[PDB]
Amino acid sequence: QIDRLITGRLQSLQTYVTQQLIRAAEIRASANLAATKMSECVLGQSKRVDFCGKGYHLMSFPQSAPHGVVFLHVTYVPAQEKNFTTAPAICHDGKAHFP
Amino acid sequence: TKCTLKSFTVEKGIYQTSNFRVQPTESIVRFPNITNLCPFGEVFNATRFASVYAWNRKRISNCVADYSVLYNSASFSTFKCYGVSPTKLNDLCFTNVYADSFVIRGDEVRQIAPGQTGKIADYNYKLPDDFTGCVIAWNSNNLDSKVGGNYNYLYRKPFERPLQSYGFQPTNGVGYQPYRVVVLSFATVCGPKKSTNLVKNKCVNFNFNGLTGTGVLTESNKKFLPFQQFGRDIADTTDAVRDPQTLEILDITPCSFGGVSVITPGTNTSNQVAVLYQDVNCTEVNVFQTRAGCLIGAEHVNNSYECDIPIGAGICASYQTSQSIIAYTMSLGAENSVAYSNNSIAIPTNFTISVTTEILPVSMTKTSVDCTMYICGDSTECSNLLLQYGSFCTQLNRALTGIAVEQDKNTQEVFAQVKQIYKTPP
Amino acid sequence: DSTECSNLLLQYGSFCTQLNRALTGIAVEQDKNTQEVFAQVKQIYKTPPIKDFGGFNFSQILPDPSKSKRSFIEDLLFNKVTFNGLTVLPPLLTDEMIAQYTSALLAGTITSGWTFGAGAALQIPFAMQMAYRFNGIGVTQNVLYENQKLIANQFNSAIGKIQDSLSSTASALGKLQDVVNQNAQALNTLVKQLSSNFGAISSVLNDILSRLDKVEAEVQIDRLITGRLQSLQTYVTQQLIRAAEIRASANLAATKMSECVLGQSKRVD
Amino acid sequence: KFNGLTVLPPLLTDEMIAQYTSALLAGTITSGWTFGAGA
Amino acid sequence: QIDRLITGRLQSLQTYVTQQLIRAAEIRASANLAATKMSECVLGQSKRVD
Amino acid sequence: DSTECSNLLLQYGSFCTQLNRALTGIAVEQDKNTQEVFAQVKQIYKTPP
Amino acid sequence: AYTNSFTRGVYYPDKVFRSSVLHSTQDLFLPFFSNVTWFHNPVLPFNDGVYFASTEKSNIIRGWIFGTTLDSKTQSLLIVNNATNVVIKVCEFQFCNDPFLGVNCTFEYVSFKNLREFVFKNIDGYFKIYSKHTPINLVRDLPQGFSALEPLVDLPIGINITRFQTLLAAYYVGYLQPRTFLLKYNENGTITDAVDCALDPLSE
Ligand SMILES: *[C@@H]1O[C@H](CO)[C@@H](O)[C@H](O)[C@H]1NC(C)=O
Ligand SMILES: *[C@@H]1O[C@H](CO)[C@@H](O)[C@H](O)[C@H]1NC(C)=O
Ligand SMILES: *[C@@H]1O[C@H](CO)[C@@H](O)[C@H](O)[C@H]1NC(C)=O
Ligand SMILES: *[C@@H]1O[C@H](CO)[C@@H](O)[C@H](O)[C@H]1NC(C)=O
Ligand SMILES: *[C@@H]1O[C@H](CO)[C@@H](O)[C@H](O)[C@H]1NC(C)=O
Repeated sequence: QIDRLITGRLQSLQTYVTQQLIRAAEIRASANLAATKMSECVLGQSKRVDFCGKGYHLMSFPQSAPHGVVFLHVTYVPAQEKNFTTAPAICHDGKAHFP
Repeated sequence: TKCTLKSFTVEKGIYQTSNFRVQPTESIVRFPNITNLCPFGEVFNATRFASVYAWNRKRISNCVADYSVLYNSASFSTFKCYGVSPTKLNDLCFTNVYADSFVIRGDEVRQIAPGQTGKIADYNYKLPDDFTGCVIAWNSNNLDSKVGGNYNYLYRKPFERPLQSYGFQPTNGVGYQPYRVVVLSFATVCGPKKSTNLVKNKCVNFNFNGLTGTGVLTESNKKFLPFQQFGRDIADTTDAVRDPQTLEILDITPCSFGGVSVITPGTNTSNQVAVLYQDVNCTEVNVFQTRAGCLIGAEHVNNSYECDIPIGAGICASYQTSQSIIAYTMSLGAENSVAYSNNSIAIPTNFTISVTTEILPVSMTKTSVDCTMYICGDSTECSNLLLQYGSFCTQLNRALTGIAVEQDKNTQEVFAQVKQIYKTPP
Repeated sequence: DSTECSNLLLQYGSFCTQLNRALTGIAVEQDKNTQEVFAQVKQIYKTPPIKDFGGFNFSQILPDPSKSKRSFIEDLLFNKVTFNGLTVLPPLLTDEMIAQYTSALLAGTITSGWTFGAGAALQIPFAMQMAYRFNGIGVTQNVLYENQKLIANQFNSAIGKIQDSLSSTASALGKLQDVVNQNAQALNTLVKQLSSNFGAISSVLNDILSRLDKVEAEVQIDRLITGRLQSLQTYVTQQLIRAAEIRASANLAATKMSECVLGQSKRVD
Repeated sequence: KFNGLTVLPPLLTDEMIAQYTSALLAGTITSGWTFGAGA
Repeated sequence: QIDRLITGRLQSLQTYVTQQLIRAAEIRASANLAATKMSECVLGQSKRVD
Repeated sequence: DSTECSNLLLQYGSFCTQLNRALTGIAVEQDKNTQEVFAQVKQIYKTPP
Repeated sequence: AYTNSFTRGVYYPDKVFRSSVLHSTQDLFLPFFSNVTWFHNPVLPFNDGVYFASTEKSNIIRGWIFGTTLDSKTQSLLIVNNATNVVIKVCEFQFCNDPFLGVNCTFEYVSFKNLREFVFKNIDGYFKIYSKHTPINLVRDLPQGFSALEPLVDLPIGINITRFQTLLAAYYVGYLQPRTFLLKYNENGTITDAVDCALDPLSE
């Protein structure tokens, strides 16, 4: 009888530890990502588009949270616009000028 | 759904709760056209028998045991069974099928008992000391015996003659009068496998020969070779069969089944729900058909909205305006024709700062399990048995400790990138 | 659907329910992965009727109403990749919705540069979007304009070579084809394992129940339950590991969408 | 809950995490990116 | 008797192969990171702080 | 390498083949990891003397 | 004398239809390119079961006997083609030691221009017979090609077999072995090619 309970409880606990190894690898992927967000967007200013929130990145502030982290990504977002006529270059004394 | 989640409150979502599974509507049995029956009339309609001092014994093998005909033969002068019964023996089978017969007086019921006794039994017509099967007798004194009698008597092992034959006559009393004794006993010979009519396009229970199952039998175009009986799919599951009574090939398609999933707004907001029968065709079950299955109790809405509760294949559901559950094709976002041309640019005159929150997990709950206490708490008896499995509890507790130390590493990897605890200015 | 087996499986408790929960997590992960890659654009931008992109020719990669709406190259790609209680489930986004996002992303990328990630899409002529991408690699933009048709001819020609590279061999799509084959191989392995005996008298469940009286059949069926259940735990463990491997690829593809389509990543290689 | 299952505390307390997020934040405000790249 | 040893050894070997699959994902995550460092940090100059 | 044991191990079916296949998957992937990391270069460059 | 068996002697392993599929089984088969003994008769061993074939046009090769003694002492198979069809008996035949057709008992039954091919195997108490027929060009040996043998009869007779012999113009004998095979079933449910997995490293 006890061989059945041991084999069952042990197969059940191996299932739990297998779940937790795979879940821990998912949380490590998220912790390495969070570490990277912190190095690039708190300690720096990232040029990686949409890596630190939508908009062009300015800075970010970390805040702690239970079992995790929150970033407040401060981003410049352009917000009103005008249509204009444009040209890639302009002539002057036969020479082409570029911006 | 409440019982599925073991909770009275249910959050907004879609939940699998049961299997829809069409039940067999009736049961089908099919075997070859019944043929090569046992010629039991070679004993049970014989004109006479050899005397009990020389009683006959024979095989009864390589033929189908038509015992249902002898079971209806209530006009038999006598009948009995001991190793079986006549209600089951017409469906039973014999491993080495056999029969016996003799001419004897009506007192020979004493010769039918295992380790038989009396003059015919002591002569040769006796039953085995550990006998089996069934016994019969036929009315010889009615017409097989003339008024002068016949050699249907004997006096002192099965069918072994220390013995001699004698006369008996139809003018005698019922125990002295002659009768035609018969026996049958225990592959060699099996009773007839009865068949039903065949039924198509319904979910049905079936057996073909010994190939049992349940399925939707449909006529099919496939070309079996004449010796082939069953088809299989690529994964070796049976896909078709040959019928044993006409040369038809039937696809055994499955009986319809799928997950029942319940769409609900949160129970804090409503107690109305809508049910998705996964990959069912609605005729089999408001009602709405989708590529994901049959959706019941959701109103189909022809407009499109952002996806509230996801159903699948572009369908989503929500609770909306008197309110009810609706289902709709999801919006991907509003359309926008960007006003491109070879000489036009849009430059922004103004901006907004935005402060986009982003949220990330960094650690699990650090956990450890004493596998000796979990598997065997307080029991020395169980703890000793756990040691027969060797390294497993050591390996489990090691693996969890690996995760546990990794959580502190994760937390330091994120926050501890800074060498000094900078105070603010005042 | 054998009741005699089904009662014995209840004695193993929550194993079935946590296997179904584990697989249901993997099902949600696929809709989530597909959302995070493609749904990076809030509005379905749509292609202009005029096509005067300074000489560049996207006609192979833009939509086609005669093709579902998939582009010519998306039709090549869709051609070259190719009941025992198991069920497949549909994606949340059908291929006709994925095609609307890859159209929106592409029509944003063509008409408006990186700007449609940073905010509203701002139109800019394509010959100017390339100047402000040459400056992004330290080539002075006059090196575009003095070579505009030469650069266009190389781009259009290279797009033509991708049609040939994909039309001639499926070997470039080997990753996608392998991902499909691995799943089919896991499912075939899981189905074939129903035929294995696991030390029981037969692998046909009704055959056991025909040969034997209940207390003998119980032990024989308990072996089949143990074997099939261990085969399920194996399959689900393997699919969880495989799902993490695909999710890592989905996070990378989502990052290539964000940096590499919606921008100009300076990350070498 | 007594069945050999145990939850273990984190090495850093939440107050120590709040000192690191304070340090990171006070660095970020007073000194920009410079506190990552050395002094 | 041998079926107990097969049951035990097979479950033990499945534990080992399950563990090695998870470990190979940890190593492949490190190899993809290492290849990314070689592409961005050796073959080029990276502005990605730390 | 017992025949009397292997005849029982066959009754467990595909487990042994998918273990050999899983470990062969690990094995090939190491040669890939090493070529992903180091084989980023089309030619074997050499310094001046 | 001996000749090469080539890819011949494959037979339908079970009464099952399968289509467009590369099914595989371990069963008693004649190994690919095995030595088949050539003959133009002595009592032969039966071993793991027999492949037998004859290049024939006179139909003078006419019957087979099987058993342990294959004569007098015990119930022994007698199989004859009698110009109606196959005829079968299993009596304890104390008959003539080398019969020719004119130029106790427990069971009984009734059913060069060519190569006619056969397989005889004994499993669990069933006796199995298979066959195939073809026209031919080659006279000294089996023609190099592929064509699977089909079941004829399937007899529950339970008799022991360790020897066989043939009754009275050229024929071939080989022995089955517990080989594993890969079998190519086509769209129409016929075996059309095979691999003897044990043959060479490419076959594995
Ligand atoms: C730019 O001009 C076009 C008409 O030429 C118009 O459709 C588009 O909406 C305008 N955009 C803005 C931002 O005004
Ligand atoms: C089965 O489903 C299809 C759509 O997938 C539908 O057209 C058809 O009418 C349904 N069949 C029946 C018998 O209801
Ligand atoms: C820019 O936007 C702000 C509101 O965000 C507005 O008060 C300000 O006047 C705008 N500037 C111009 C030049 O329009
Ligand atoms: C674009 O290229 C395709 C072939 O690649 C051709 O059919 C089409 O005419 C071209 N259009 C322009 C504007 O170059
Ligand atoms: C073949 O055998 C049967 C009995 O088994 C017999 O009736 C028939 O006449 C025989 N054939 C010839 C051509 O004699």
